[PDB]
Amino acid sequence: LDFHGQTVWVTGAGKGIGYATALAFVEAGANVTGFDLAFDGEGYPFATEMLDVADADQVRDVCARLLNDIERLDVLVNAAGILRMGATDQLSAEDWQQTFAVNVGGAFNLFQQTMAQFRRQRGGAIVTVASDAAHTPRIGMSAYGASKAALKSLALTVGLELAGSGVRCNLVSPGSTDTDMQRTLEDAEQQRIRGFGEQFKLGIPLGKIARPQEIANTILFLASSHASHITLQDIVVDGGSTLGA
Ligand SMILES: NC(=O)c1ccc[n+]([C@@H]2O[C@H](COP(=O)([O-])OP(=O)(O)OC[C@H]3O[C@@H](n4cnc5c(N)ncnc54)[C@H](O)[C@@H]3O)[C@@H](O)[C@H]2O)c1
Repeated sequence: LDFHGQTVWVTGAGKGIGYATALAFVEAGANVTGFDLAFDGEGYPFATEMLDVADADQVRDVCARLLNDIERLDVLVNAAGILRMGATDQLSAEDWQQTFAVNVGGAFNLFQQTMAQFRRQRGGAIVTVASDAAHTPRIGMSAYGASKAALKSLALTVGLELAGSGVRCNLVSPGSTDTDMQRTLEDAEQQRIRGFGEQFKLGIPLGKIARPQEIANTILFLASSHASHITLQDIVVDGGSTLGA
């Protein structure tokens, strides 16, 4: 998959799946800009922009400055997200509000500031990282899953709005992936693969959890010309755990 001479923006690029994705686009030849609240690495193989995607004002300013200098935004990837766990009636009011401000509002803010660019240029691809928790209820993750189901719906309607401009808009829904967000919760991995029948959580038929590169490669496929007739789709990347749900 050859992205030479394409401008690619990736949110959540300071680490994890967002980092892996931005690096994969660099490895594919793209001119990559990463966006994140914090870049704690000593060096990044791409341009980096400090941005709190939940802050509508900050997103308008950064997008306006950058969009001045580029003719074309070839790929937007929304991968910024936070995970706040809890029984629904124990989750704090801050955890609720921040979950939705970031996981839905972030993409909303980026969409509000980039859709005109996508309409003007007449093409491009958007890939949004949802989650398997948007596909199946998960004990402890009611808010997280709800925010990711709202993100998915928003991205699909934005895809429908932009389809007349030739823009393709798709999603990837990872299952458990080896990143910082997952390590916070070391037999945990084998037990995830096995499942928790007591929590109605299916094991992983493929017998392993995901690598961030395995999510990245799916994003690149959907962003690429190989997927030139794919839009409004959501690929679950989870070793079969949701059984196709
Ligand atoms: N790891 C998994 O198992 C898993 C499963 C399903 C979905 N996801 C999703 O994948 C995406 C990336 O997750 P990860 O596992 O790499 O998490 P991570 O914590 O390793 O990295 C996520 C990045 O997003 C950034 N971010 C958070 N809030 C932000 C904000 N307001 N503005 C800008 N950047 C912000 C963080 O600073 C961080 O750099 C998220 O949407 C997450 O929900 C991960």
